[PDB]
Amino acid sequence: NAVGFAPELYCGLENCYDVLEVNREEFDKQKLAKAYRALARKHHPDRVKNKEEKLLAEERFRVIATAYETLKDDEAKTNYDYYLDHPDQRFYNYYQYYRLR
Ligand SMILES: [Cl-]
Repeated sequence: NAVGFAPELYCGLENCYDVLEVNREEFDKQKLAKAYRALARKHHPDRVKNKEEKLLAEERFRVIATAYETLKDDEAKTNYDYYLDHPDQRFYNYYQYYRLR
């Protein structure tokens, strides 16, 4: 439930698993990498000609890359899953996010 999310953490008001169209319950790193590479290709700014559309592509690309960075790193993913599961533990979740970075 994205009402429990903080805009400044992780994928903001999207769930990073949803961003990459991967399933938390059927997760593995092979599937995650394939999903990232396909969506990164799709949203890459080289694929569009004009300056304004390239900015819009970069905007989305940033989210795709954040989702992959969060889920591919074992420690970040453990922190992320805890955050999803414990939205009321605000200080702890913020601390773990910023500590890792
Ligand atoms: Cl957001």
